[PDB]
Amino acid sequence: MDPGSRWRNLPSGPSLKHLTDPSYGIPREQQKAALQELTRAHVESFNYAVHEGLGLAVQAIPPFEFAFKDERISFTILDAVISPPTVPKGTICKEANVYPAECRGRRSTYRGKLTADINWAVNGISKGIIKQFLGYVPIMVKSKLCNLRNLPPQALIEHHEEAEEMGGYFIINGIEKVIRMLIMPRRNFPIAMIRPKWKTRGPGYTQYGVSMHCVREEHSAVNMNLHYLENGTVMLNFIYRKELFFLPLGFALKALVSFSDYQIFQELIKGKEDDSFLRNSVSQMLRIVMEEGCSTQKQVLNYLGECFRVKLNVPDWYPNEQAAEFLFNQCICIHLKSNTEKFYMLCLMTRKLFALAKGECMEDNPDSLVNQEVLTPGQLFLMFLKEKLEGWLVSIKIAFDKKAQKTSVSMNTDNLMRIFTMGIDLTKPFEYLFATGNLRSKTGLGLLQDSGLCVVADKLNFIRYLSHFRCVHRGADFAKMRTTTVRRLLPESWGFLCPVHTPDGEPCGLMNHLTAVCEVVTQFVYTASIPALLCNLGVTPIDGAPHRSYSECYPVLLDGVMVGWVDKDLAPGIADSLRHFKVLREKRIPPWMEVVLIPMTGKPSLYPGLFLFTTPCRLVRPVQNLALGKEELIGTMEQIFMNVAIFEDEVFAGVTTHQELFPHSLLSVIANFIPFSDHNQSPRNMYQCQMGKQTMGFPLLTYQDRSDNKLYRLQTPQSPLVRPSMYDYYDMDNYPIGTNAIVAVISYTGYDMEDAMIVNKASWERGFAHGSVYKSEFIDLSEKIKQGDSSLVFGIKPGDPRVLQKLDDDGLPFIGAKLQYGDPYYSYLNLNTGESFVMYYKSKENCVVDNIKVCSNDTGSGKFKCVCITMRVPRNPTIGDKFASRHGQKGILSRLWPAEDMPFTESGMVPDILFNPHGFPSRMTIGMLIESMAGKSAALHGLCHDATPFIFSEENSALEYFGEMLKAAGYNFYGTERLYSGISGLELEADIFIGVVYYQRLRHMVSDKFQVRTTGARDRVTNQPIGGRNVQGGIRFGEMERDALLAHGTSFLLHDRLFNCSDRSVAHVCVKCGSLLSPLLEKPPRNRKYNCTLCSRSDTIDTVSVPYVFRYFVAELAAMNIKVKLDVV
Amino acid sequence: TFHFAGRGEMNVTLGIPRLREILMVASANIKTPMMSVPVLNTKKALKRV
Amino acid sequence: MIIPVRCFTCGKIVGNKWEAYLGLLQAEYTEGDALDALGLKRYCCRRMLLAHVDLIEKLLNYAPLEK
DNA sequence: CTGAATTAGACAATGCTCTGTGGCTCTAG
DNA sequence: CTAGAGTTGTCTAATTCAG
RNA sequence: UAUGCGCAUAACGCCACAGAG
Ligand SMILES: [Zn+2]
Ligand SMILES: [Zn+2]
Repeated sequence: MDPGSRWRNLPSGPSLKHLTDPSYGIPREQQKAALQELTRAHVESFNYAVHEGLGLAVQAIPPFEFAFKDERISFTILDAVISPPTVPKGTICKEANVYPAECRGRRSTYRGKLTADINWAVNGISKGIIKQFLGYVPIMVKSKLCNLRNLPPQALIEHHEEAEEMGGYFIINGIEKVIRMLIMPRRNFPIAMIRPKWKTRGPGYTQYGVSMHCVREEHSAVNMNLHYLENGTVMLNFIYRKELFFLPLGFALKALVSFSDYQIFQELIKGKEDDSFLRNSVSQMLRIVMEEGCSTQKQVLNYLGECFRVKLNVPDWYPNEQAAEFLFNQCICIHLKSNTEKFYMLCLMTRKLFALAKGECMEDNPDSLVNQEVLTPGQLFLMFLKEKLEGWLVSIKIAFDKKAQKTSVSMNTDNLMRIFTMGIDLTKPFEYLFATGNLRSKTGLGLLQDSGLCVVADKLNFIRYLSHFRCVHRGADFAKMRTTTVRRLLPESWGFLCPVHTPDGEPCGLMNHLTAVCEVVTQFVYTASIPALLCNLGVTPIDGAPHRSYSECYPVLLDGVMVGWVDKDLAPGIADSLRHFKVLREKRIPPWMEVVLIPMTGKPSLYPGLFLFTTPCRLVRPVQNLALGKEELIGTMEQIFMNVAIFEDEVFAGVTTHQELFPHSLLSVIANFIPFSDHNQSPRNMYQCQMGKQTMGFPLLTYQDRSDNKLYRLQTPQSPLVRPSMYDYYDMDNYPIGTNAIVAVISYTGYDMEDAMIVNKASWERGFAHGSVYKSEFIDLSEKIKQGDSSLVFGIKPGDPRVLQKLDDDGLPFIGAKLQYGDPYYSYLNLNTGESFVMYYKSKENCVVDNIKVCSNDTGSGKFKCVCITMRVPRNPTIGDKFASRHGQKGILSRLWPAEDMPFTESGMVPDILFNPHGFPSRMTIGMLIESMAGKSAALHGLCHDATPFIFSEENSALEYFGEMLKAAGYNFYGTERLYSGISGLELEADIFIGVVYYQRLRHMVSDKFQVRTTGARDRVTNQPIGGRNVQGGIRFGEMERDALLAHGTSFLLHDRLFNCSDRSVAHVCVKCGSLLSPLLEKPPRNRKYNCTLCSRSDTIDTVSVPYVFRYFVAELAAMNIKVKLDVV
Repeated sequence: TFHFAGRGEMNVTLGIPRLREILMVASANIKTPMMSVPVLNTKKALKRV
Repeated sequence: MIIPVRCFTCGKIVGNKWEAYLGLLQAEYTEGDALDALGLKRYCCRRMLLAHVDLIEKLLNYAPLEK
């Protein structure tokens, strides 16, 4: 193919020789690079954000100045470093470094140490530099700051980590939490869109407007909108601290440059010279500023600083000119750093707005992936870190404000900088984001989302665990909205997002996953040479004359910087030269550059221009450039103007420019694990991607080192005999999730209709699909048992008859031990008192203790009070457990059928799973039939067959191939055998299709789902039963059940279910005045009579029978002075 | 379902939106108003329609 | 994890054939011929040993005592 | 010198049941 | 040391136009 | 109200994620 290509080691077929290799189980000298690239976006974004983006971010924070009694005091941050996780100081250890296994088993946070070199100055002269500790920031595992960096797999085995361990996660309180990739708008690109809700925003606003998402070096993000008004005037929306401000365009364009008004005029009419409506409109916009006495740039800056100083909150000694410069730096086109470049980009956004509003270009779809990119974890980390550094400086100013209000004895600051200790500590506000996902900002960080930013990366199996690092989420705001247009599969996500791998239900179409070849640009390069390179080509500079009409030219954009203009007879030549330079790596053009040339059709197509993108966070995928014969990374917008080919046969000269690496590159990592997926119906492939991730498999290799809440383990998993080649590329036999089963497709028992399935009893009694679940309960005597005195330690009072031969002498169960219900679970004694308490085991499932680990605090000074018991619950397959094939065929076990009653073949073989053939016609999973024929051939010949999709055509069919294999093995061509009846003895007249299908055991068991409530706890407000099966509560008889039982005509059955079995209370009313609130019992002298408080007569009080919620109702209406009068007759 | 059904025919509102228009809203302005009158078999009527 | 004692489908003892299978495959037999030389005739028996992934050698690299 | 229709804003609704875990519920002044 | 990117679809308050 | 033996202990919401049909 191509050397140095990342996809050249993809195997031609699945082998099975690694399972029996003599070097199996010996850890390799180097980690498998196929697996390390699945989390490479996470790691490389965090590596940028912590080393280089942190230096750029602290250079971006302006020097913070404020007012003392007499003199201005300036604070600037010269440097900020994040240190790798070490032990606290004053800790006696042999190893200073902390590793993630400790923070994962002790349930701590794997924290770095942020410290900054803050400089301070009084009266403009720098008096001294302060190195100062700010807080502890979390560390992504296997970053440049993790202590597992650069270690071989033997050294990762030594430190209790996985061999072949990738890390894109944070340990936050012992929990692996991943920042999933959110979909953002395309950065630094004018997205012209139509939104009718913008018409409800001003007096004459139209539905047309150009959005813009400006990010500055991945540490700032500012959304801004131009709007179109019906008189041709443009308003400029900009948001500052989550609130919107509307400025006419002439003020911004006149404040950014010192140009004349005629020169600003010529930049806005530049394409459309003769459209006299635009000419009158932009002369009117320039006239608006002239009418308000702003004839120079300085007067516009003065006016804009006057009008925005209250909301903006500079010190009161800045001029108004500087206060407007502050808003143009914090709010307007922040990716640019020069004001003339802001002028030219803002003129381009206005010209695109004029072309949209005059019906001449088309709406950029915000839902198409062309106009979108990804939010990486390093970007969110670095934005939140820059905001917390700025807030830390403001907290120091508030500290001087408090010491000017309270301790104003006029002590000079002569290294009086232990007031930095009185500043805020940003450990807890930084960990709140990574611990909850909720974003508490004052800026909002340019996001449109406040929550769900961090998600638990749980490790149910490895197929689920890979899906957190490939997931691209659309937004949490979209699941609530009931529209079906953001949930569409659009064709512009060919090869970038997977078509099958998406959930079902509420997140269907929103929670998308990357394809296996797709990858996020995370490298950052210097693009200082690229505009001079473009001007060496035909791109005229933006000041110089373009030597042709601008109506016969293209606007050039290099990363949101408008470079210039190209003669349209030269622009395909420049685009091909840039693709040539990119794929041959010639003139320091990055290999991840998107060279988009949107052509001038003369029709209402997309807005034309030569757009060049080199920024990070874009999705990019490898194809092969057929003209050069080398592999090219093409982007999402770049793809829609290319004709890639899928197969060798589809390549035509002069038509197809590119070609995919392999035809199944449109699918996920996970969706490439479905055998023969082009023979299944597509919802049945979408169901398998979901239930392949719910499988009780083999999660991990470090069971004693892992302290997490539940952990589902399959006992003897098997490699699939029929699997795609991606199963062996990603080495998925390290963590296999299923067993091969001899599946016979027969209607034999009466228990397999309607999705149910039959398992051989004798296979289940041998080791078929047996399992375990490891529950880890972290017991802390400080946190839960808060009685006081802080001196609780695990232990027993010696001679206690509650713990004899049932807990050990440390008050903590034995490690071989079993735990039934009500057994002593742990014992703890109070040391300042002497009294020992015992805690009992309240779960209803018999477990076996696995290990007990005992934890200190971070110093090694903690006392014997934190412990983490891990228990094994058996969970072998029972009636009611759910299995699945690899094709979307889920099914509850209905019956464990004996082996003597099972239909035996002529080979002497029973099946171990019976499948009902009526799961095929409506679902059309033909790939399950091919998998059974292929698995039977693979077992018989001793092979391993390739089940990669799109390798079988109609000429060379799959059924012809595997039938010739079965014919060569002396079996039937069509997969059927002569079975006999195990109940009758007679040979069945039909010819029964049997094979080998690889089944999966899902984690949904009936032992976690049944519940029964006779009587029990009641809600303390309404006296109705409570909800939940862990609290042993009741189930609802809701409104639609009430309706359907009214339709039966059974009224005493509703009276039963909804009055006698929820809340039958007996209230006392005064029959005269009709009031529950009025009766009252006499204070005793017995007698026990009631008095109506209203009419003062004891005769009229009698009982009625009301719900208790009716009494709560009449009391809460009495709280609003509403009288409820009863007619009690 | 969005049946286009050519230009010469008509389309109405289908399904649950039309069922909601009939029942829950009782609107004076439905999305697809329509009348439907048969014509007479008179030759003078067919030359007039 | 570890080689099953019996085949799942029929009760044939297959647990005593794992080291023989590895010694046959290191002696340059085909996997079909190595399953024939062990007397695994039904393909139920034959997938038990053909598809066995032996996670206990990977799971004993984390052996605790290292002494 | 005042009833008139109109239009923008406010507001209320948007399937059902069930199972889990994890963080926080008064931290900032 | 105590403290606070929806979508219909009806109802009402503002908002202009000759008698 | 539940558990344990009249006695002792435990007596919950709100968000956000994930899932089942
Ligand atoms: Zn009374
Ligand atoms: Zn067997």
